Amino acid sequence: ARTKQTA
Amino acid sequence: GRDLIAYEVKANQRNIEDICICCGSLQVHTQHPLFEGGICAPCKDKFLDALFLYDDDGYQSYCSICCSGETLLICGNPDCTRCYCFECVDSLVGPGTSGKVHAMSNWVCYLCLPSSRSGLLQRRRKWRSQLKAFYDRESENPLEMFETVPVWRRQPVRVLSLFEDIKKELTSLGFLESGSDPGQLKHVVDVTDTVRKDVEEWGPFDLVYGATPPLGHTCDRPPSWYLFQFHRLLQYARPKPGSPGPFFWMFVDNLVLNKEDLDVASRFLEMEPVTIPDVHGGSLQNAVRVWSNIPAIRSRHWALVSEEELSLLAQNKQSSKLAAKWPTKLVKNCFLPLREYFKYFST
Ligand SMILES: [Zn+2]
Ligand SMILES: [Zn+2]
Ligand SMILES: [Zn+2]
Repeated sequence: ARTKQTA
Repeated sequence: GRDLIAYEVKANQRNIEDICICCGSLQVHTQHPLFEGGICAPCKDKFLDALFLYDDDGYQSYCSICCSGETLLICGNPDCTRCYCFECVDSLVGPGTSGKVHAMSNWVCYLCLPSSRSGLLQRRRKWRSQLKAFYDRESENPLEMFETVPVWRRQPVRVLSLFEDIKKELTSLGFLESGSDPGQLKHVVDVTDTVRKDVEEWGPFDLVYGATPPLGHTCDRPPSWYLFQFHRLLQYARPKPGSPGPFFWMFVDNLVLNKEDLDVASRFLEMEPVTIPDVHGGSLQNAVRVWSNIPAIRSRHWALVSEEELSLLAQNKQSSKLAAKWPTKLVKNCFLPLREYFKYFST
């Protein structure tokens, strides 16, 4: 898949 | 407790609905919206705490199921914005899935595929409704909460914007087609002679935007005016009582209204403003006050700003030959939550 992480 | 949840269900023969599929607890509150299973108090309060929280990237911010802040597997569909938490998948779908998934190239979340069940993850029968339904029942000062919309029933957005041309933005947001003719956006600068009948004929609306003119005052009309006309016009724009309801409106201020003339606005619009600042690494370039019914806009507030700051911030701007460049960037993302209600146009 495609990853991502936000603050 | 996530590692234990799968046992409990196939061993102690419980019913998912009895274990907080979020943190695998046993002290449930009220069942989980999206997938089959329950929710613990501490866990729910968070589910709420971040319902339509999006990010510059354009995708939802937290795990669709657990609200984890960790890394998340994103959907492969363009209609979807949901993201799924590494552990969540693995702990409920089966072991070694987040692997398989981070592997896959064209992935479709659980709230996106044909088969209803995968592992222990069970997408509720017609959730979308149950979700909002949850919102209401479970929050402590519920607000305007409109049921969401399945990807197939998402007609295009019909917009009306007063004083300010949004087009450019909603365009870049993926809300408007490329065909600039039936373009469901009507812009009107002068409405001082407009009557309810006009607005009605103007084609029915989905979103009414509008905002005060900027600091580089080009048009001479007491700020408070706009607040007022906007108000009026809107009621006209609204829909015939009892109709479904996908209806949103927003009013923006570039710090052009004063304390008095503002405490007013908030009375007419029925909601305390939501000032959004533009950061520059310690400094403070611009700001914007906002009013709207658009999903969670009362979370993107920066109480990190003080009145006494703006008052001055509005001094170094009237002290130059600046351009009436309207501070779009500020709200551009506020519209994001809508992606879940209306049609999106891939670029
Ligand atoms: Zn829990
Ligand atoms: Zn999806
Ligand atoms: Zn998760």
